[PDB]
Amino acid sequence: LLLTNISFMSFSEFRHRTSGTLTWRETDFL
Amino acid sequence: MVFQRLLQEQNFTESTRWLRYIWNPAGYSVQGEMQDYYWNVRPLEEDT
Repeated sequence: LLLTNISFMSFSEFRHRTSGTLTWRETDFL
Repeated sequence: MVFQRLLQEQNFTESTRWLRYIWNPAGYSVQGEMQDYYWNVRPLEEDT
């Protein structure tokens, strides 16, 4: 998974992807 | 009133936006996540 793959999915998709490992601030930054 | 006036002047893409400000059947995206309601007015959600 790279930044090219991150910009395709929505923010809720991304937050469901990294819900446990990150804490939504670094998720928003990425 | 704004939506009704935009319908009478036929600015359709803005009239549907001003209707989205009160009713959206597709839910509402708040901070990236969806909501559990469809009416943007709380005295319309709970009948006051």
